[PDB]
Amino acid sequence: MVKKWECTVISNDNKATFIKELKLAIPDGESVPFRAGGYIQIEAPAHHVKYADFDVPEKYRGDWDKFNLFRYESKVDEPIIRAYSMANYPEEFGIIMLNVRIATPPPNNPNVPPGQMSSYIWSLKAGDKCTISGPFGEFFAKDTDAEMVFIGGGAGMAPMRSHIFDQLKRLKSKRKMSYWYGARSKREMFYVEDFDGLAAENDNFVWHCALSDPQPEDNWTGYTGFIHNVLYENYLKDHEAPEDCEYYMCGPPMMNAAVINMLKNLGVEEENILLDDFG
Ligand SMILES: Cc1cc2nc3c(=O)[nH]c(=O)nc-3n(C[C@H](O)[C@H](O)[C@H](O)COP(=O)(O)OP(=O)(O)OC[C@H]3O[C@@H](n4cnc5c(N)ncnc54)[C@H](O)[C@@H]3O)c2cc1C
Ligand SMILES: NC(=O)C1=CN([C@@H]2O[C@H](COP(=O)(O)OP(=O)(O)OC[C@H]3O[C@@H](n4cnc5c(N)ncnc54)[C@H](O)[C@@H]3O)[C@@H](O)[C@H]2O)C=CC1
Ligand SMILES: NC(=O)C1=CN([C@@H]2O[C@H](COP(=O)(O)OP(=O)(O)OC[C@H]3O[C@@H](n4cnc5c(N)ncnc54)[C@H](O)[C@@H]3O)[C@@H](O)[C@H]2O)C=CC1
Ligand code: NA
Ligand code: NA
Repeated sequence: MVKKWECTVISNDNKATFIKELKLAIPDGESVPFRAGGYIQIEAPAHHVKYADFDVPEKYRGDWDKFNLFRYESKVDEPIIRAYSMANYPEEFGIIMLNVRIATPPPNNPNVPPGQMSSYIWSLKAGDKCTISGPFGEFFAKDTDAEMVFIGGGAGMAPMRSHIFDQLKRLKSKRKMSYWYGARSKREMFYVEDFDGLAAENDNFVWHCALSDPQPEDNWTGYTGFIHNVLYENYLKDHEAPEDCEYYMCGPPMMNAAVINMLKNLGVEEENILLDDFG
């Protein structure tokens, strides 16, 4: 049942301004027996970390400097635990990959404490230990032949990647599949080579990214605006049977609400709407 692993951090690089990909090596090269969409728990001891010690690459530091985010510190005097979704799929053996947003204090409340566990995770470097437990889960794919529409935003990426690779690689699915991902700007995109490669290799999979706040330096000529509107205008509006698809979503609360509203207005039933709310 519930097992615990004292893992070793392989890498903990930024994938976006405010997202790190934590890669963990499982002891003895064993694999966590998880399902795509599932999660583990990370636990951490009492500790004290400083944002100034974070490894944030130059290309991502712009908004860190703009909003003086390196000011922050997190002192935690009790053990803590949190859930994080796997970004790897089950046959990426011997590892656990996470996509962790740094939960800074809100702008209108800049002096409340920073997020406890995400600050701790962003402190980790290669060779550090990280204890996880699980696996757990409920955000699982349905076992049908229905067309799948995956809708991700921001820091909701991880279960989308896990799901999509699980279908196309482990299950060798022939189901029609698409992924619609909303990012603020081009530097906030990630897993581009992974999804481009899957799309190129699988005639039943395509993906699209929309930028809601494209930046002058992005030279962006792709889709813009909120991902739900892009998905509607460029695919679902013309679809002959949107109610016949299964929708799997993980994104900001406002994205989830806009998506659900749009789908219900197309006649999609709740049975066909699955989402993972991180709380
Ligand atoms: C099943 C599941 C899967 C998940 N998967 C992911 C995932 O893939 N990636 C991911 O990034 N997260 C994921 N989460 C969320 C994750 O578990 C944490 O909730 C998240 O990392 C924030 O926790 P934290 O300890 O860093 O912040 P907390 O310490 O819980 O704080 C949250 C926020 O509250 C703010 N805050 C603190 N005090 C105050 C105050 N007085 N007034 C106002 N605001 C205040 C903090 O600054 C911070 O912004 C998942 C959650 C679940 C349940
Ligand atoms: N940890 C995170 O996920 C953070 C995300 N951001 C996001 O970056 C974008 C910044 O937009 P820009 O066009 O560059 O500038 P801007 O000044 O126009 O940003 C607009 C909003 O950024 C918000 N913001 C969110 N987190 C903030 C933080 N920690 N400190 C200060 N302001 C914060 C403020 O409410 C402001 O209203 C916003 O989308 C903001 O939400 C910014 C800071 C941290
Ligand atoms: N599954 C969950 O519960 C998740 C929750 N979040 C939370 O959502 C907030 C924003 O997270 P970020 O990763 O910085 O996202 P973000 O601010 O970078 O937004 C990501 C994408 O979401 C869509 N979106 C954002 N605001 C929207 C709105 N008002 N209407 C419609 N679509 C919108 C856009 O397509 C945007 O590109 C944070 O508080 C984060 O904790 C984020 C991701 C997943
Ligand atoms: Na990026
Ligand atoms: Na394709």
